[PDB]
Amino acid sequence: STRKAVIGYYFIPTNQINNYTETDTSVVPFPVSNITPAKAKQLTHINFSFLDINSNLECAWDPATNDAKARDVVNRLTALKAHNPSLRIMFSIGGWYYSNDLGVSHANYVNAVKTPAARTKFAQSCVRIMKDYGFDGVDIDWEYPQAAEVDGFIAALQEIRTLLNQQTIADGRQALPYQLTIAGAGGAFFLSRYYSKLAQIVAPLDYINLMTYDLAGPWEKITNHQAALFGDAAGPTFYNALREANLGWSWEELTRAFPSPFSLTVDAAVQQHLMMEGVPSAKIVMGVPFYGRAFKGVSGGNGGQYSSHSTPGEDPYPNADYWLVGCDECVRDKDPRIASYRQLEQMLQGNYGYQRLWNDKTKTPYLYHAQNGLFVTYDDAESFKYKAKYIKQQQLGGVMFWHLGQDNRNGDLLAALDRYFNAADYDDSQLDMGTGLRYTGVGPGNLPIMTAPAYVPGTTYAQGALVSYQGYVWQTKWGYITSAPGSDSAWLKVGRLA
Ligand SMILES: C#CCO[C@@H]1[C@@H](C)[C@H](OC(=O)NCCNC(=N)NC(=O)NC)[C@@H](C)C(=O)O[C@H](CC)[C@@](C)(O)[C@@H]2OC(C)(C)O[C@H]([C@@H]2C)[C@H](C)C[C@@]1(C)O
Ligand SMILES: [Cl-]
Repeated sequence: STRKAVIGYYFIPTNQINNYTETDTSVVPFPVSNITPAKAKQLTHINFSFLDINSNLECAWDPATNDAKARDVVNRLTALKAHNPSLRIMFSIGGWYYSNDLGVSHANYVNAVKTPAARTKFAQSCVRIMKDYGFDGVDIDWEYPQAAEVDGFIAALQEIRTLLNQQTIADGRQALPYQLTIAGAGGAFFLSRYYSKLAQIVAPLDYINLMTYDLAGPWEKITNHQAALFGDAAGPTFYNALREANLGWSWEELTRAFPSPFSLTVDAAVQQHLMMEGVPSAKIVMGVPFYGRAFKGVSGGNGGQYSSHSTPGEDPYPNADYWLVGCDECVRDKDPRIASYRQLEQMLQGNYGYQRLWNDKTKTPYLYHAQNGLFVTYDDAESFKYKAKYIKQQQLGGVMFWHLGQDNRNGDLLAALDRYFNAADYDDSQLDMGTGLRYTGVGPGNLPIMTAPAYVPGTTYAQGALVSYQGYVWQTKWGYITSAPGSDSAWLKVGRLA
């Protein structure tokens, strides 16, 4: 029954706020008025982005922001709620630019969560901003707290939660209670910063919106799909950093949960969350990108997949060679490395030399430009069928995407997601999910259902024997074992009784 969340980022830069207008797309390419009533019904959340944490360690707009124009923009978004009583306008604190390890505001994030009093002041500023501008909830997109910061971050979220709950009571908003989300890591290297404390991070949240995209990029040496649903054995694999997380698990426990190397996929990130105890599937939201990543200097043979390449990683783009043929938005933005889905349709449709190819293991499309040696990894309405099917099958909370301004003009990507979850006449019972590589890790949070003969005292069990005892199915790690399962280190808990 429960409606899947559909969570769309709305991003607008400070200069566009300060010059806001709905009638000149050279000033504001994606005004609020582009979010029509029909789009509004298809969304459950819009994440307005981005606010920041200032040096006073409070949530704040960019100080260069014209406040009356900011209100007017936010008012336009909340007016959308008139077409859809389920819809929320969240706001988002952070983003890569403000909050990455080398970001301009980074130290503010670290300091805002550092002490009890700092957290109280920060938490209060969050709810005060929410109430003053008319937002429906708080999203945190710190990319990413690390190590020593994680306990502070967790405490900050717990405190925001309580303050949100007070506010919900004060405004009688039990029908649409104020909510708390974060944008979570969607790959294991960044996820490993807070993985051991994942249950604590998720507990105060309504959702954790996994950034299961940007899993490939110019910083990797080999081209790859940025959001492969499942793995391709011909593609690159990666060290599983999670096996070095401070978990206190045994060798066998670590090995069964964290195969290494592994395929960096959407399914991997999702399963890595489900493996942890106290992380419920309904709180897990799959991120998807409404943009492609482009690579140049690729050699042929497999459509530009898994190729070396010559794409600069530096920021800003180091020159004016805008080599993404047909991408007009790339010229406007002076960077050929990322193109909106909206632009990609146009590139494919014009005579620009791209073929649209399909990897049936990853269930994702890609563009290949054979003449110039270009490769583009992106998602479309077809890749979203498989992802939506996976969302229903794994009982996830829904879908998130970055970002709304990158859909095509008729918003076909958002309409597709809405249809795959909610349309009466859409049927995916026969959609084939393929033979791509699944992440097979098992941990305490996702033990499969199993049967086996009851454990018998006095019996000598060989290596690999399976018994049932006190709620679970257990496996001997070596032989010959006669101890009761769970009473020493010889037995591995591998499954649970119906
Ligand atoms: C959370 C995020 C991603 O931030 C984007 C920026 C940071 C954008 O990052 C992405 O779009 N990344 C895709 C993955 N998404 C995320 N990391 N996070 C995310 O989805 N959060 C929900 C990168 C590719 C970018 O365009 O950076 C340019 C220079 C390369 C940068 C940093 O100058 C910049 O340039 C513009 C295009 C003018 O945007 C601004 C920012 C100054 C804004 C502030 C950043 C933004 C929104 O474009
Ligand atoms: Cl609700």
